Amino acid sequence: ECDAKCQTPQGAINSSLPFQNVHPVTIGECPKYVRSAKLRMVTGLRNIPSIQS
Amino acid sequence: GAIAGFIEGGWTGMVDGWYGYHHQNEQGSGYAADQKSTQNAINGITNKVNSVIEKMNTQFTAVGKEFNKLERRMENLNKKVDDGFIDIWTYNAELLVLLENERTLDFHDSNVKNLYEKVKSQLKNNAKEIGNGCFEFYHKCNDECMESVKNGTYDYPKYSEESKLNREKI
Amino acid sequence: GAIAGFIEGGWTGMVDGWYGYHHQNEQGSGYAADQKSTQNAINGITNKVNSVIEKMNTQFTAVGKEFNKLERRMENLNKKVDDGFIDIWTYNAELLVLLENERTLDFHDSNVKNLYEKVKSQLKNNAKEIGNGCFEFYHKCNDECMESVKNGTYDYPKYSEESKLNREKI
Amino acid sequence: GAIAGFIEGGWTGMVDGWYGYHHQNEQGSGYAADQKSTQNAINGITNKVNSVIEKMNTQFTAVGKEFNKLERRMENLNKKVDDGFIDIWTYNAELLVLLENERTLDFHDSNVKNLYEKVKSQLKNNAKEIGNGCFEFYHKCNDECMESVKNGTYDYPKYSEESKLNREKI
Amino acid sequence: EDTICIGYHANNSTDTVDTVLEKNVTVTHSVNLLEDSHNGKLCLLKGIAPLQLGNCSVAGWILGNPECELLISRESWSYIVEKPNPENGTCYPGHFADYEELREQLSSV
Ligand SMILES: *[C@@H]1O[C@H](CO)[C@@H](O[C@@H]2O[C@H](CO)[C@@H](O[C@@H]3O[C@H](CO)[C@@H](O)[C@H](O)[C@@H]3O)[C@H](O)[C@H]2NC(C)=O)[C@H](O)[C@H]1NC(C)=O
Ligand SMILES: *[C@@H]1O[C@H](CO)[C@@H](O)[C@H](O)[C@H]1NC(C)=O
Ligand SMILES: *[C@@H]1O[C@H](CO)[C@@H](O)[C@H](O)[C@H]1NC(C)=O
Ligand SMILES: *[C@@H]1O[C@H](CO)[C@@H](O)[C@H](O)[C@H]1NC(C)=O
Ligand SMILES: *[C@@H]1O[C@H](CO)[C@@H](O)[C@H](O)[C@H]1NC(C)=O
Ligand SMILES: *[C@@H]1O[C@H](CO)[C@@H](O)[C@H](O)[C@H]1NC(C)=O
Ligand SMILES: *[C@@H]1O[C@H](CO)[C@@H](O)[C@H](O)[C@H]1NC(C)=O
Repeated sequence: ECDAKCQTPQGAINSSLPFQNVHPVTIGECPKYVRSAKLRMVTGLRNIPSIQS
Repeated sequence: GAIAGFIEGGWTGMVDGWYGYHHQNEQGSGYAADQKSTQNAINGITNKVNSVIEKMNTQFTAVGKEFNKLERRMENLNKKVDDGFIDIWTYNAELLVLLENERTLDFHDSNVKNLYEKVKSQLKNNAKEIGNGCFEFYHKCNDECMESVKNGTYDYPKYSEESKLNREKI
Repeated sequence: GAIAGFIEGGWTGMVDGWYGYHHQNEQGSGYAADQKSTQNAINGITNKVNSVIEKMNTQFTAVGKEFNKLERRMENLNKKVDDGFIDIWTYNAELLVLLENERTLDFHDSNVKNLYEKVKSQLKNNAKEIGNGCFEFYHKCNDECMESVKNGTYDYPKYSEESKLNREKI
Repeated sequence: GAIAGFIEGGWTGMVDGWYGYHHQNEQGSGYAADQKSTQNAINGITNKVNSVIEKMNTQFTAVGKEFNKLERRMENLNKKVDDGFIDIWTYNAELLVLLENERTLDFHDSNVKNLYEKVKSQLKNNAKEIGNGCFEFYHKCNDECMESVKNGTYDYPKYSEESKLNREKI
Repeated sequence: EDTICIGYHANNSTDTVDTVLEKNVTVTHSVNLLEDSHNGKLCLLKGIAPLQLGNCSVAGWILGNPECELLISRESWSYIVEKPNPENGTCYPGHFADYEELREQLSSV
C-alpha cells in the first residue's frame, strides 16, 4: 500500500541521495547505481581528544 | 589537564562551533567558539556537499533489455554497455569522495591556523607564544578585552605601556 | 584611502601585473608590479589552461543512426550509448572546471603570501609589520634601496646601524 | 659551498630519507634525515599510490566482436562503444596522474616547512634565522643537544641564560 | 597569570571516512551518499498501481490465455511485473515472432 518515486526488483528507495548499491535495474526518479560499499564525505574534522581528554 | 589547543589537540568541552577560544582570566575560564569563522566554514562545506549532489543529476532509470538465442552478440553489447557505465561511475564517485575528503581535512587545519595568526598579529609583544596554540598575556585583562580580541578590535595602545614593564621581567 | 594591501584588498591603480608593491618614499609614491613572480604565475596558469585543452582531444564527429519499426531495441541501445557518453563528459568537464578554479584561487593567495614573506625575511628588524601587508621602514630609504628590495638584494648591513637607533625610540 | 638548505636547495649528501638536518658542531658535521617525518610521509605516498591501483580494478578482458556485410550499423555501434570507453579511461588516467603529481609536490614542500617551523618554535631567541632554512645557535651545543632538537626535546631553560648574554653582543 | 587559547572541536563520534593519503580516519561529523535501504515491497510509483501479471508472461497476458484474467481497468499502469520463470505463457505451443521487440513497445505504455 506504499507509494514510491524509485522502484527496484528487490524493493523501493528514498531517492534523496545521489548513489545506490542495491540494484542497477530501476524505474522512476532514482539515484545512479554504483558498485561501491562505502561512500562517506567528511563535513567536520579529525576527532582528536587532547591532553587527558 | 594543562588545557591548550590547536597544536596539542581537540577541545571536548567546546560546543558552539568547530573553531574557538579558551581564555584564562580572573573572571573565570571556559570555551567560546568563533561562529563568524565557523559559519564562513559551514557555508563552504554546505556548498561543497550540495555541489556534489546538484551536479550528479538524479536520473530516470530504464535497464531491462531481452535478447533471443540467435542474438547473444547484442546481449553481450548490452552487457558491455551496462557494466561499462557502472564501471566509470563507481570509479568517478569513489575518487571524488577520497580526493575531496582530503581537501575538506586540509581546509579546516588551514582555517584554524589562519585564525591563530589573526590573534598573533593583533596582540604582538603584549603576549608570549607559550607552548602550542596559546598566548600568555603580558598585562592581565578584563572579559571586555577578551571579547575585544575575539571580535578583532583588542586596542593595542591601551595595554602596550602596561606590557612594556611586565615583558622586561627577565 | 590609507593605501596598504594584501590582507586589506586589491589595488585598482596597479596595471603591470597581478602581484606588486606600493612604496612610500620622499622621492614620490606609486605602484610597480613584480613581473618575475607574475610571469612564473602566468606560465603556471597558461600551462594549467592549455593542459586542459591539449588533453581533451578535438574529435571527428559522426552520430546520426537510423532504425526501423521492428528495431526499437537497438534504437534504445544507441540512445543509451549516446546519452551515456554525454552524461560522463558533462560531469567530467563541470567538475574539473569547479575543482581547478578552486586550485587557481588558492595558487594566487599562496603566491602573494610567499612574496610577503620574501620581504619580511629580507628586511627583519629594520621595519615594523604595520597593519596588513605593509612595512614601515625604520631608516628612510632612496628609490635605489626600494628597487634593491624589489629585486631581492636590499643589503641589510647598510641600514642595520641606522635602524638600531630609530627602533629604540620607545 | 656554504651548506644551508630548504630555501636554498637539495642535499646531495643526505641518504637516510627525504627530510633532514645538517648541523655544525665542534664535534664534527654531516647529515641525518628525520625518519619519523620521512615515514609519516612515505606512508602517505604509499597509500596515495596503492589507492590508485586498489580502486582501478584489474578486469578480465573480452573485446573481439564480428559483424557481416548487412550489419555495419551494429559494427559502428560496437566501434562507438569500444572507442568511447578507451576515450573516458585515457582522459581519467591522464588527468589523475597530472593532478596528483601536483598534490604530491605540494605535500612535500609543506612537510619540509612544517618541520622548519617545528624547530623555530622549539629554539626561539637562542638562535638567529640566518639565511634560508638554517639557524645560528646563540649558545654552542653538544651532539646530545643536537639530537635533543632532532627528537623535539631540546630543553629551552638550560641554554636560555647562556644565549641571553651572547645575543646582547650588538 | 592571564592566558588565551585557539583550538578545534572534538566529540564522541565513530564515523570513519577515507582519503587519498589516509584511510579509516575517525571524524567529528560526516555525511553518507550510498543507499542500501530497500523495503522489499513493490510500491505504486507516482501513485499509479503497476501491472502485477502473476504466473503469466507478457505473451500470455496480451494473447489472453484463459488463466490470465486481468483484461479489466488494467489498461493503466506505471510499470510491468513478471515472475522470472512465468508458468502461464502460450497454451497451444509455437513461436511468438519478434517477441522481444513487442516487449519494448509495451515497455513504453
Ligand atoms: C498454467 O500454469 C499451470 C501451473 O504451472 C499449468 O499447470 C500444469 O501444467 C503441466 C503441463 O504443462 C502439468 O504437468 C503434467 O504432470 C503430469 C504428472 O503426472 C504428467 O503426467 C504430464 O505429462 C504433465 O507433465 C501440471 O500437472 C499442471 N498442473 C499444475 C497445478 O502444475 C497449466 O498447464 C497452465 N495453463 C495454461 C492454460 O497456460
Ligand atoms: C567589538 O566589541 C566591542 C564591545 O564593546 C565593540 O565596542 C566593538 O565595536 C566591536 N567591534 C566590531 C568590529 O564589531
Ligand atoms: C638588483 O638591482 C641593483 C641595482 O643597482 C643591482 O646592483 C643588483 O645587482 C641587482 N640584483 C640582482 C640579483 O639582479
Ligand atoms: C630524546 O632523546 C633524549 C636522549 O637523551 C631522551 O632523553 C629523550 O627522552 C628523548 N625524547 C623523546 C620524546 O623521545
Ligand atoms: C556522546 O555520547 C552520547 C551517549 O551518552 C550521545 O548520545 C551523544 O550524541 C554524543 N555526543 C555528541 C556530541 O555526539
Ligand atoms: C578499517 O578498514 C577496514 C577495511 O578492510 C575495515 O575492515 C575495518 O573495520 C575498519 N576499521 C575501523 C576502526 O574503521
Ligand atoms: C501459480 O502457480 C503456483 C505454483 O505452485 C500455484 O500454487 C498457484 O495456485 C498458481 N496461481 C494461479 C492463480 O494460477
